[PDB]
Amino acid sequence: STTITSGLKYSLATGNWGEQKKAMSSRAGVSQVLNRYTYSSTLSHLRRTNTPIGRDGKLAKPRQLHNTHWGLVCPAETPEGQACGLVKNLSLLSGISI
Amino acid sequence: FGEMERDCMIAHGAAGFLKERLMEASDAFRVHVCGICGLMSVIANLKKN
DNA sequence: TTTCTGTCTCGTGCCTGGTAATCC
RNA sequence: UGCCUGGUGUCUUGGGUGU
DNA sequence: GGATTACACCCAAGACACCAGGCACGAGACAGAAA
Ligand SMILES: [Zn+2]
Repeated sequence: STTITSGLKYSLATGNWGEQKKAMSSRAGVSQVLNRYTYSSTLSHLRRTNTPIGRDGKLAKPRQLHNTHWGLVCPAETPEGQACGLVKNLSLLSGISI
Repeated sequence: FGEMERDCMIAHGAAGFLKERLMEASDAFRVHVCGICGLMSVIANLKKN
């Protein structure tokens, strides 16, 4: 019973989405500490999306705001610096199909 | 005191300030070198001279 | 049953090795 | 006469701040 | 194939030789045995 328990707990605790002994080459940052500075910050954090294109081999096109983003992601809210444009926030009426 | 600050200090021409920043205000050390081999292999015992 | 005790199991201990672009 | 103390991991990762 | 892709600063959080199996020292209990 320790296998599944430890695997799930490790992946959720550290954010590395994979086996513990394969930490390298695994997608990191999937799980993050909830931001509780203020209510709006928590609400924003719970509705955040990430594009795992990384920093190596960057290009401007993935970071741009496309025409098809209308109504599905926020045109104004994006971080500064490295993750600009790659991190998106759902619009206020958006949903994800189940 | 990164590399760009070092370049700014070079541009000002202040060699003494740069030497003091990188030695006295940081990791300064004393070693003994052989006058022949030129390596830091001298076994120096200061108290026994 | 009283008394001296055996000797082999066993608690405590431990050694030590297995197991992403671009550019030249 | 009962007599005073300086000594602080490392490696990853994430989120941020100023240009 | 190789090498390199701005500067500085803050904070928080999770992991870092474990282990198992064979070898030794000491002890003790419950059963032997004479009386
Ligand atoms: Zn010499």
